[PDB]
Amino acid sequence: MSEKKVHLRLRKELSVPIAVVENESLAQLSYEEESQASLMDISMEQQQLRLHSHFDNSKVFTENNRYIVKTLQTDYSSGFSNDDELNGYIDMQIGYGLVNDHKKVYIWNIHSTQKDTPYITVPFRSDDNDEIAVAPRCILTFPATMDESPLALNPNDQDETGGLIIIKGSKAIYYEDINSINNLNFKLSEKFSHELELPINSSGGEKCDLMLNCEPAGIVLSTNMGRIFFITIRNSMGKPQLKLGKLLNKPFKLGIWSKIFNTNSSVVSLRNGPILGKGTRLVYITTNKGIFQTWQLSATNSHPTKLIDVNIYEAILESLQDLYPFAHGTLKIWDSHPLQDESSQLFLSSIYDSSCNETYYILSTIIFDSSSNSFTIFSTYRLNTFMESITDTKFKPKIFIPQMENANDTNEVTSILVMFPNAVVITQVNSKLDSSYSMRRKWEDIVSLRNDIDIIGSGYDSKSLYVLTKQMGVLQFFVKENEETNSKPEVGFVKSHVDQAVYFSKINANPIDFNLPPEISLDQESIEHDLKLTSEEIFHSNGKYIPPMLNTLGQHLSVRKEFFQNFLTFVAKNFNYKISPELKLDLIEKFEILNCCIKFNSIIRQSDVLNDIWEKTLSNYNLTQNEHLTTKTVVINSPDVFPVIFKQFLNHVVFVLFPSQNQNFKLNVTNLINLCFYDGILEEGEKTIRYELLELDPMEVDTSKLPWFINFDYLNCINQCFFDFTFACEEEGSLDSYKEGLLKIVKILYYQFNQFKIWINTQPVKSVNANDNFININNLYDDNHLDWNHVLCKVNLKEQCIQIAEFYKDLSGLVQTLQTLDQNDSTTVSLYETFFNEFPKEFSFTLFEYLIKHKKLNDLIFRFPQQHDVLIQFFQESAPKYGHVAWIQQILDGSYADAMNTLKNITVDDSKKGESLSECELHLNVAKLSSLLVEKDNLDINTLRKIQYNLDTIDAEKNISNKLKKGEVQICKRFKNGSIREVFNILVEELKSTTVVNLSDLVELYSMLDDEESLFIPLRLLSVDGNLLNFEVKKFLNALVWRRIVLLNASNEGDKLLQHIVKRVFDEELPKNNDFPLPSVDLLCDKSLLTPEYISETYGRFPIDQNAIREEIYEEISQVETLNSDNSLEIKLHSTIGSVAKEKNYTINYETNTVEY
Repeated sequence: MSEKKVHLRLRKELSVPIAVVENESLAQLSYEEESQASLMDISMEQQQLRLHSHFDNSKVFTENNRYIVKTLQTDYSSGFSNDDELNGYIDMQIGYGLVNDHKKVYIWNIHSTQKDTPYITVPFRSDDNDEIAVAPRCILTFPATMDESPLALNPNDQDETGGLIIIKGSKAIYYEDINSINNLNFKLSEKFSHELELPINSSGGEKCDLMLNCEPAGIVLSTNMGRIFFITIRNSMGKPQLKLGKLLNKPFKLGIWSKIFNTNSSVVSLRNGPILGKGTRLVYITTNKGIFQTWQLSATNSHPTKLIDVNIYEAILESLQDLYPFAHGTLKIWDSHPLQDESSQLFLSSIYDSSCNETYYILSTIIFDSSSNSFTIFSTYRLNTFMESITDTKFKPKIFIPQMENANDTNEVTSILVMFPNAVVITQVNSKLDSSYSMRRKWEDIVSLRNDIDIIGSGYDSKSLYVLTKQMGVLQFFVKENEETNSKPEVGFVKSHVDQAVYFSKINANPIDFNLPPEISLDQESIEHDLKLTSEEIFHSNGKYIPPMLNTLGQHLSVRKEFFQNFLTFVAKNFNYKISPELKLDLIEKFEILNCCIKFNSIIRQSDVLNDIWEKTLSNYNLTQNEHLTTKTVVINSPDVFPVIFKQFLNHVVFVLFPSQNQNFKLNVTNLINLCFYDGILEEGEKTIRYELLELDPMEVDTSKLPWFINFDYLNCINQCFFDFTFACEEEGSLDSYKEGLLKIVKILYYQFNQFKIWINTQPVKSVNANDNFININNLYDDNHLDWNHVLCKVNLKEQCIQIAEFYKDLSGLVQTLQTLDQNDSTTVSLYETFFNEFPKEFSFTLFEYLIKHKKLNDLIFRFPQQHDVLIQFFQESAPKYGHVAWIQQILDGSYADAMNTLKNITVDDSKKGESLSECELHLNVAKLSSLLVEKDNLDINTLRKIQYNLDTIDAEKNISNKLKKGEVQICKRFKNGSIREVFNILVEELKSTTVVNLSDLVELYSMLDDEESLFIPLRLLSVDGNLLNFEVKKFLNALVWRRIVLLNASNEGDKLLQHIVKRVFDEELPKNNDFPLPSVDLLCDKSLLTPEYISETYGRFPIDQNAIREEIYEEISQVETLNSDNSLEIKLHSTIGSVAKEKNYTINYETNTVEY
């Protein structure tokens, strides 16, 4: 974050005051906003017809191929009195809905217009109380008169209903009329009511739990104590006559099993099956014991028959307990609801698996066989929409099925709804009675309800479930044409949610939720496949509510933004790391380019003459796609690389701009550059920082990918444009005014190049050398960046150079900027110290280089006393760089070490010494004198000595050279003439010709033939220094000279040769140096030393023999051997050597003459 962000902040403050530009692009810019708005208006229209399959005061909140969820044209907000219990019940068999509270009961048409829809109110009695602080129970009864039910082609009543039955305390009051009830005194109203005392209280703890109409046969009601009262409430054909039919609750009466069972346990489900006619209805009884009874009610039947009387409580435990204990713990049967086949029931129960800590809700489809009280469990399905236990008895989850009874074979699958206080689960089952289809792995999707708006009641018919909510009234949860089984395929759970997020959160003010975090983990790849299918749907406008454009390419883009926003929020939040890094970044990269693209189109067209030329280049682009007709789909939706058709032209516009200006045309082009860049860069910039905690910052790249707006081509057009603008603006000295414009071009250029270096290095080494392309990126940056910084310093964006320097590296610039600023500002001292902490070699070393050049020697030593240790590194340079004035400064500072190393480079330059003779001699003097001024600061005292030595060295060189030129080299001893000369002559002549100096020729010539004035130094050197070379080396060389010396005295009779070499070494104390022998008989020892370095390779070049010269030497060693068997050689050595040893007092070991060491 750091670097980039801070730099930005500085950018705005400096640049923004002082800047005037001109340009007219206004006409097209405002016009594009209207036609972009109008595309979206046209597109918005086309969504309203398709989304909504009922819009009036109804408002469809989502739509799929298996359900449609919409509010009806009523709400249950307004005109009601909010009280502790809102109890709703929805009656679908009459069509009209009922909701009651503590003080009033409201019976309304629920398919009527307005939310201030007419509610038919009946105030309760103030004579019976049950408005105490609990709602009385109210339910409607079926009409059955006036042609067995009111005509509904004629508008008879608002609510075409029967009576209303109200239980207030312990008294059941049947009003047959809902509109003859006096709304003043209710003792009048009582005369047309029949009243009956129930032996329970509906405000006690024995309350009515459910009322269930099983008309025309009567009514069955349960309490929460397990007391079941069958009351037929009328004679038939209205007319009140509550008469207690029979108690169906008993303590499992009669002997020997009323003392073993009790049926005084609560029944959790009573449900209607079909009305067969003439007061017969099928009725299903499910208890928490998990006994199912199917009861036939009689009024045309001979006797009540129970068809099925089978247990299921312990049958779940013959497959979920016969292996693993995942049906262990609680098993509470909550509800049952009949399927389309009515001999089969679906059971809603839950288990708590404490081993996995999950709660599996279990749909067990059980097919019952009545002819022997049997069951077959057909399928079992786990809900995984909840894995935690709801144990609430104020809110029992219920299954609702809008089952068919009409045709069963309309659809091969029956929608099951699982009602929860915070969800409507919509799943799917199957029924074909075949052993070739899976009974598990079905489709489940989840439409979540917010927790403040909840279900107070419900009703269903045969295709749609009607759910009555708190303030949103009656929502019809329409089951439509769902896909039966797996044979008939569909979409997916993951897939579905993505469509919810994007498309259907457009419609607002609902209890319907549209962004859902995973409730159930699934692998990344499945999840990534669906996010990609949706992301192309938006992106090429092949959507399910996205039209591909009904205006131009430009107009198009605006609508997509609005869809892109919804998706983006959802993906980022919910699926953060349920996808890959590349995948997340791709989805943002298409949005970012898109925002830039809307602005882009809005602005590009500008003046009328430039608009036309925009079209012309654009027509050319389409025809290189293959064929043309003007406008392809490539330019319709965004390729993510939109400036690539106008761009070369714009670059060229800049190119013609600098040589020939056209006055107002300087400002006009500048403003255009400014505008686009501002728009584009701002968008881009800010989208990445959302994506700070979705991987990446704006100073990083990923390993496979960098952004798609960073590419060489863009950068080349931009970098080329700057320099032409700056010359023209400088020349006029209107430069200042464009200061904003100049900064923006450079900042984006730097940044893009820096992120590119980071990407380039995340590619293998082999690949870096395989691409010239990466190098061409690097060249484009490196030659031009120094110059960029310099232009910013002119327009007083020096502070900005500082930012540039930090973030992008440009440490030379950093030194320049900072020396302009005074230490008088407290912040300036600190600017240095901070960049020192951030860079301890890179900023300091370059800073030291800078200073030596800029003659700022006082600042180098004393102003930055804490980078000293790096400053010793600097001294170790071969030369610091500042020419031949550099070394001088270094002698002067007590920083001599840097200079000795410098002076070496001085003495090989023919332009620093060798200008002329006089100046040359002078320079040599100055170097010597400077050496004399070495103190103890730097121990260059040894070098001092070498500088002094050096004129004597040149003389030694020249000395020997002249001799060799005049045939100074002597003929080789070997034979009449020396072979070396045949080489020596050749080297002299070439150098005797007036031609160019041949360096090689002088080196070879110098050593090869040896002054006899220089033979003494080899003998001196081996005495003092020669034990370091190895005795055996030293002995060998010393023996060589000795051989020759003893090869002359033996030849004749006059010795005196022997002592001169012996006594000679005593003058300079050579024996005292130790291990130095005198001239003596070489013998065997000399021979052993001779053989190993036998080749001498000196004769190797020569064509004949090569080693033989060694054999000839062997012959020489042996001549000494032959003379020491004479022992007339020995007499000469002893007498000679010993005479000298009486003035020089040495001890002579005679017989092979050595000095005792």
